[PDB]
Amino acid sequence: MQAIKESYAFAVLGEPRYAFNFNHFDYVNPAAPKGGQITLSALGTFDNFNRYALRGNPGARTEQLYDTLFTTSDDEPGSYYPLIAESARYADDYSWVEVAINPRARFHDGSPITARDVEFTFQKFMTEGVPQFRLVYKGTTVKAIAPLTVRIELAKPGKEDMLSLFSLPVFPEKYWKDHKLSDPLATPPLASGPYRVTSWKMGQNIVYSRVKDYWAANLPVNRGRWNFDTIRYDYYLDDNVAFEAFKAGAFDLRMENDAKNWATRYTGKNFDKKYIIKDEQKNESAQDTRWLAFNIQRPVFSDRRVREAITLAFDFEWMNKALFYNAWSRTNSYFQNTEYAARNYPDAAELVLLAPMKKDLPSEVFTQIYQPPVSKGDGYDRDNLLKADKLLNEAGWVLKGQQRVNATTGQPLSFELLLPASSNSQWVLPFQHSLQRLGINMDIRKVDNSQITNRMRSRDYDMMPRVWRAMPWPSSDLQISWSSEYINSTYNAPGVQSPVIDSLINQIIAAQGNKEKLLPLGRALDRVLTWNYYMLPMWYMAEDRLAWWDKFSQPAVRPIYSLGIDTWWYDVNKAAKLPS
Amino acid sequence: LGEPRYAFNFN
Repeated sequence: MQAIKESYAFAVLGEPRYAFNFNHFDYVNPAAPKGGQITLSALGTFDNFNRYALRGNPGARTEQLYDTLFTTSDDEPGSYYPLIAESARYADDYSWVEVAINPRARFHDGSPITARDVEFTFQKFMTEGVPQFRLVYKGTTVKAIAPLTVRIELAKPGKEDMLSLFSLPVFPEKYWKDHKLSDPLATPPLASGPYRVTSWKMGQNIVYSRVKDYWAANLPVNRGRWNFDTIRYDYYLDDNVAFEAFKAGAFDLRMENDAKNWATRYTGKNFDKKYIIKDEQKNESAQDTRWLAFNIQRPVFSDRRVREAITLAFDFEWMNKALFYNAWSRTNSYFQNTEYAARNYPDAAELVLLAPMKKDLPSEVFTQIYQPPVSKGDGYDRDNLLKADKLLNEAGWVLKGQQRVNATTGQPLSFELLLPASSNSQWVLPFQHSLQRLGINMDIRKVDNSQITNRMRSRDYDMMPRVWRAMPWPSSDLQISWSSEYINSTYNAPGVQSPVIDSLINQIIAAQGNKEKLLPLGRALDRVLTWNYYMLPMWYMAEDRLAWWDKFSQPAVRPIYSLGIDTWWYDVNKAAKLPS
Repeated sequence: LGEPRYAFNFN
């Protein structure tokens, strides 16, 4: 007989940490007091409240308006605990699940959350949501089989596809029947989570208020969290004006991403009087990485040799020494600072995966360890710039006077770097200068936060900066960013459609939830994405650099996978010592 | 964790 399990917790790999006697997370103070305000910054602008629309610039925190069936811990890579759901019954292969809904679950108007709301929400995403949703869940059904029981059926085993539906926002049918999911919202929707939007000024600020009768305030996943009565976001057009406003006391907390600020500008009266706390902690976890995307769909970047040559022109060791107080580490992996990074020679298991595709792979996948270019540190590395010239000439881009031109057509080699106006970009003129010394013209275009969002989504760029978010294991979400059928998802930055990538990702999906198969699959995929030079690696830091006005207290333990600001509380005794 | 399945990219 097929075996049916019942559980209150789930993990993508291995067992959940809080599987027995779960009262509260290890990284909270269960007795944290309620009250007070935290004021935060955001860069750019916003114009609507619907995170799920096909267009628009959504407001800060609008991805957290709704509770979900299960919620994740912040000290584990992928573990799920009860929120709207109480429990689930499931097939051994996770191809079906029956979820029991908490009878106390409520929306902000005091109306119940039911199995019918879950069924409605799935149909709303399938018919009006972003196009990738109906592709991923093709063949899946979600049905209310009793008032408080929802049954999910997949056409294939997909542990991770099931868990992903546990994170879907649960929408109220009584509100959303009257609004298309694809349209931006000028006013906040009817919602359910521990904070509600109570005031705003479009493009300028959003104010969230704590829901003081929140139905789920005493569930284990919520104990010690959501302590502030008010969370306010103020918008700034660039990071320099934001930093000066922080030091003047206009907002309470700053994550410092600029090396020169951290090294030289945490000075003055407010630091002398210890009104502002500075904190640096090592992070030993998966790391967000910075890259410059090449649009490989445009002729200028269609040849791997030209992408290799432009990468050789980027002098990281000079930038880190001259500009950035040797603060940064070079990006070198799509699984940075994990066991899945390809930092050794391929082993026998990786060669079984890669050998059949040898005709469609760079030879170095088999013979070398991927290493971004290293310079002497002076801006004029002779060996790297001579190699760039060699590759450009082979690709048919040759010097005529001082400019590089196509050997067949005479067209100059030129491209546009698209940048947010909001960013610190001290690296951009140095890179322009290096390219000019190779005869390559790079035009710089700085644009506002609405324009960068629209053009990033449509791939209307030659080159633009992208962040590759930390991925602690090779997830089935990789298909959205890299597989051919998901090219228009807004997550495929280079525009790649490769049968090699498609094959490795199909094998990762088939190995969902199996770590021993996923280790060589992740390393094999890392080698294909890095050796093709689809993006130009920039930098990362495995340290979190934070500063705050001294009005807060924190639990003794910080979570591994987030900063845990939602565990902080307002400390009336510390706050009393600050200027008013 | 599923987030790219249900919303467009936003920096």
